[PDB]
Formats: sequence, C-alpha cells, structure tokens
Amino acid sequence: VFRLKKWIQKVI
Repeated sequence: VFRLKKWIQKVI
C-alpha cells in the first residue's frame, strides 16, 4: 500500500 498522497493532505 503506497497511497500516502491522499491522506497527507489531511494529516498535514
């Protein structure tokens, strides 16, 4: 699972 560019916008 290399999908950390979809949750980063929120985790940022």
